[PDB]
Amino acid sequence: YTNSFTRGVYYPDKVFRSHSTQDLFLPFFSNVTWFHNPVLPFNDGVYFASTRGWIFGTTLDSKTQSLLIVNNATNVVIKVCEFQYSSANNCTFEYVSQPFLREFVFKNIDGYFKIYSKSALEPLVDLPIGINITRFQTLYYVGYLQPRTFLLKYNENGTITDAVD
Amino acid sequence: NLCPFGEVFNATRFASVYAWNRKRISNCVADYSVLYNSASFSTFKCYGVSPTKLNDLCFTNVYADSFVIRGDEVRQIAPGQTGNIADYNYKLPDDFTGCVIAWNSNNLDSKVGGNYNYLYRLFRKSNLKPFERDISTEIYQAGSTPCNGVKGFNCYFPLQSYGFQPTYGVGYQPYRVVVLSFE
Amino acid sequence: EIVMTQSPATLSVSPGERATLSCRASQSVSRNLAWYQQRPGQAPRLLIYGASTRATGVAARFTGSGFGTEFTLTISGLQSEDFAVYYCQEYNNWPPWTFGQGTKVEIK
Amino acid sequence: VQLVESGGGLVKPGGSLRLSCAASGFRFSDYYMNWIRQAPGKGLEWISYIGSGGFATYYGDSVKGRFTVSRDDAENSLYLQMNSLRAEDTAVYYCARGVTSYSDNSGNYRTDDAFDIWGQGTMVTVSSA
Ligand SMILES: *[C@@H]1O[C@H](CO)[C@@H](O[C@@H]2O[C@H](CO)[C@@H](O[C@@H]3O[C@H](CO)[C@@H](O)[C@H](O)[C@@H]3O)[C@H](O)[C@H]2NC(C)=O)[C@H](O)[C@H]1NC(C)=O
Repeated sequence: YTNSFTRGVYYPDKVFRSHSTQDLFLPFFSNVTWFHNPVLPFNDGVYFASTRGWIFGTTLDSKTQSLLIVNNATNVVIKVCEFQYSSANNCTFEYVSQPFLREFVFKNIDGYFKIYSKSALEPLVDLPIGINITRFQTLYYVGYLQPRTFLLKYNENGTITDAVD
Repeated sequence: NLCPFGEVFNATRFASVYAWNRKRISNCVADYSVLYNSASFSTFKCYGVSPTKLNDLCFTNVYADSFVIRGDEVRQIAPGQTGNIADYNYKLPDDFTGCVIAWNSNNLDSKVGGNYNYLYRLFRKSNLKPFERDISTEIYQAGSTPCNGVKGFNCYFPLQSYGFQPTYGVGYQPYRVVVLSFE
Repeated sequence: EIVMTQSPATLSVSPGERATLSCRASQSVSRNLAWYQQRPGQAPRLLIYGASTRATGVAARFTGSGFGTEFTLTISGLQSEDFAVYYCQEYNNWPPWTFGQGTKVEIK
Repeated sequence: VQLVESGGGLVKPGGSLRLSCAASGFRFSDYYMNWIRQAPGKGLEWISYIGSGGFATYYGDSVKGRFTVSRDDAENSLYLQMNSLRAEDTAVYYCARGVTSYSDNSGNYRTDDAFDIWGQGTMVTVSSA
């Protein structure tokens, strides 16, 4: 399906308190894809929302490394192995912490994989994954990020309140 | 979180050279000042990374290759060298980085009557590629005549034993080794 | 001579429950421990070696953890086959290796 | 991946017996091997150990001088020799095998010594009847 929105604003990849930013953002009234589990492309970033995990990668095979996020009832596990899962070889980075309307933004820039969750999506965590990411699958609404200039109104305690395309 | 150097330099028993162990180290805050400034290590010498500036650089992965070799024989754990260890058991590249400590251990390893548990290869066909252990112990035929896989004449078991005793000299005592590798 | 003691006497749990087992060492072995399951009338079988790695033919419902002196094994979702006796043995040296005294899991 | 044992039987006190187990399905000359034992209705006890090609023999506390272990790699066979037997060592001897090396997913070339695939039993009863 298709839908429109007004949201998708996160803190502009920088942790300053206070503005205009030329970053990867989600257009306000844009086409978002209402779904009811295909392998969607990643492009440069995705907006995810739903009312329990993700698998990222390029080929999603043992030829290349792939990102894997799973949420238990008590714990979240992030691993990047050469998943087939049927076989796990290599297994470089592993992250373990508390589990994650629930809306997420994923971007993979400069070898870092950044996550924002909840508008004003607070930064959840960024990960030094250091792999290429092109296509993805959900283990919901899916949008795609666009490199456009934004204006962000901070509200005397950070907390980006309003935004302007 | 300081990654476990104490689980590699203080392990209760080390692994013989022909099957040298290995451990990968990542996601830690490792200090090499504690390693460098200890009077126990009777050898510390390394390459492209001077020991003074070890902790001020960070790599992606750090490896640790540990074994036990003869005291005299430790001169071959270095690039460009050739002999028994460097040619059949543990061979280093030419552009090596990271470095190698080796402290005497005769109080720990050798026991009266002998300690046969440390073995080293002695016969092979072709020189080892760097960082390539082999465990297969198929009998080495010393010549053209085959022997149908029996230990005998012109056929030998390729693993022979050090057999340390505390009454040996420094030229034969056991010198535990560790060989850090950097990204 | 590293004396190993398990000392839950007789575990008594109904099927479908998540039970834990204890194996306490007198000294530090710190990565060298194994867990065996010995169904009555059968030969034993290796489950965990290295205190955390599973064997080849083992389901994911067996997990073990520990380091230094305290080691534990957790069994979640018991079936009928999984009522046996369980041992732990330490091998952080050459000479004699000691087997744990073994504990039994019954049906409640 | 198949350990089959034989030679178990009945012996009188003060006699001798020679157990053996033959293995197939792997390179036998690259693995540690060693003998476990179990008294009737008690916990397992460890008894012997052999290395990678002889010249590594070790032994238990209670069988220090009575048991000789040796292996013939070429025949894919293994032997345990028992001398000057007594009566309280009745048990069901197994012949285990140790995972010599376990190359984990990344590096970790760790050398373990746990008893992976075992054999069956060979009842050995010692009594004067
Ligand atoms: C585990 O998967 C990763 C892929 O993410 C592999 O790491 C990569 O290994 C290659 C081969 O050594 C390296 O990339 C390049 O090495 C050449 C050396 O000729 C160098 O000139 C290039 O500048 C580049 O570094 C690098 O170590 C690494 N690259 C990455 C991070 O993608 C690794 O090989 C896999 N492990 C296994 C099981 O083989």
